[PDB]
Amino acid sequence: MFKFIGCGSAFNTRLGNNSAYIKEDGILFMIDCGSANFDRIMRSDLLEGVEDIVVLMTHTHPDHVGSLGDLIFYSYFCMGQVKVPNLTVYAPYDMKISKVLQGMGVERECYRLIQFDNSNEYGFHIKFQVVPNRHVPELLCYGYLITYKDKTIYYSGDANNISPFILRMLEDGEIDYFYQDTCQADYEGNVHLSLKKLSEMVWANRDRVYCMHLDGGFNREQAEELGFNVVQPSYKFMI
Amino acid sequence: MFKFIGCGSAFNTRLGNNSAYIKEDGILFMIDCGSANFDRIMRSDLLEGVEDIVVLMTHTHPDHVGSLGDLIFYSYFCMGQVKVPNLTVYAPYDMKISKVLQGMGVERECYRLIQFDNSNEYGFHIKFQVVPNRHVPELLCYGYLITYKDKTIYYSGDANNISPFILRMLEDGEIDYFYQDTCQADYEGNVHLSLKKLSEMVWANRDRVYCMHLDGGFNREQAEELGFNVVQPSYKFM
Ligand SMILES: [Zn+2]
Ligand SMILES: [Zn+2]
Ligand SMILES: [Zn+2]
Ligand SMILES: [Zn+2]
Repeated sequence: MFKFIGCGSAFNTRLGNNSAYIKEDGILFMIDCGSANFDRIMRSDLLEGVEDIVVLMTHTHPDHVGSLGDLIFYSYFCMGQVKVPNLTVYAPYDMKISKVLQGMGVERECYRLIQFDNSNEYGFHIKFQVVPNRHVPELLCYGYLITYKDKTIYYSGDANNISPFILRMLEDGEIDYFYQDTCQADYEGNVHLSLKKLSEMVWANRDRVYCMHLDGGFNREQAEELGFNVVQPSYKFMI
Repeated sequence: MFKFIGCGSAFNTRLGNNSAYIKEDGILFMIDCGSANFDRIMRSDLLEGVEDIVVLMTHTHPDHVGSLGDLIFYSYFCMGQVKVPNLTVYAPYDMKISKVLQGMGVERECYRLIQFDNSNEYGFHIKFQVVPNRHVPELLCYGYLITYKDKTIYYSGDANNISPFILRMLEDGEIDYFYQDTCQADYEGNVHLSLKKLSEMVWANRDRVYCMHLDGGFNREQAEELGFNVVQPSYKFM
């Protein structure tokens, strides 16, 4: 169901920062807004015809929150009714997203913030359920089970593992689209899931698995040979 | 003395975020590192041959700090000796830059931090003196008087005023390069200095004044008619 504003790892900025979106009925829904991505959005026509923006947060690394404040300010000052919020951030309460934004001078008057512990929701309807994922110990990091147009989508966020319960859902056909942070590098303490490990953990329904957050060394040919899909920025974001 | 990685206002991202630099003797010195700019830097050869990075901070708006953490991580993990700090951040103590960086998961082990109240410094030699400036009520914001290769540089940061002592220095010929946040809009409570106000405040040495942080509406032809210079990204970034 998802298209991508960006799909690279933090240093692979030619693909943009990893961020998926849905645009429908004047609503722009996106997961994360990394440092590189506000400029990509502004150079595209993605915001044309958009009445309301919704941003769902996975964690606050710079390649996931670094330009959210730019987008908040732009939507507040320049979109629709000037100086009225038209962007809603959704985040787990424990992430303390407002404190991160306030550190950059982004105050609550500029956006709407909906926080939750377990789940929440936003003709456009979307639901999401938190899946805490391990990534770095410095930050609380999340993926999500997302329900949209009667499809079930798993979106890992940045993650170096997959819960056995989520794997079982995928194996049993209960996840229609499975977006997974995957990297080529394979090493102890990896903060991302290697392609090798992904191939060891998923045998069934590989055709529903989409590798994202791709590092510069990522071997797309090998990923496809194994039966996985590899995401790329949407054609809107490619020359 | 300065070249620019970017020179736009927050929404004018085709010019990049406002950030000046010097690259000399394996040292890359930059003022701020806004969200848009790590990608600009990575697409260029700016980091080629660089041994040490120094970032001086004016304030922590997203278009000034949003990708500093990306650059810290890249320099720590990918430049030179892997997992040894490559980058030194300079900031006034009151800015609390480490708390901002910690919020994005950027820990103190990944960079060197030098904080000060009044002044500090870094073959390559550079000195800076803090100039507190008004900009927004949410943040403590600063410009700087910078000494480099026997030239005196004023760099406003984001600012909606010029301190009288800095104006006098400019009028008296004591500032060689005067970089000023300037915008076209002119309104009560403006968080930047309008071109109109700049023209009312500065009469002598306008030829040493460089308008930066340019908004999408900025009238470069009018600024040049008034005798000011207009900054642009260095050709490396165009
Ligand atoms: Zn990431
Ligand atoms: Zn991350
Ligand atoms: Zn600014
Ligand atoms: Zn600012």
